[PDB]
Amino acid sequence: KVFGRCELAAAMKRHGLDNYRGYSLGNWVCAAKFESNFNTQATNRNTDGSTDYGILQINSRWWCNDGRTPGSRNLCNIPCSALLSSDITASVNCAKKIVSDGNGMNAWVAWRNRCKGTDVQAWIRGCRL
Repeated sequence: KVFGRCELAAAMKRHGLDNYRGYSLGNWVCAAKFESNFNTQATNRNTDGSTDYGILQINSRWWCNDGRTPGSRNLCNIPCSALLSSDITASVNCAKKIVSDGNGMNAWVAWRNRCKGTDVQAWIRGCRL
């Protein structure tokens, strides 16, 4: 599913990500924009042999099981393919664990390099939320 911007904002807000661990909704929308372009089906292989999955590009070393990343963990206890679903519940549940892990949203490299410090509220402009 390719979410619209405000579509995604609404769903993230309903699933409790607005200000989760202190990160406003626009931070999460910005992260999703640059991680996946709002496409739930996005997958991208990392140099280390892990893969990132879904709307928030959750990597398969620490976070989900894809059966092909030797040495990795599965800290969200889910198949990585479940992170590609049209319903973002599993991705949000897992993202809550990731952002709680100690470095906040810096865990998302696109967020640190493209969102952090910027006017992230722009990402929720216009939305009836």
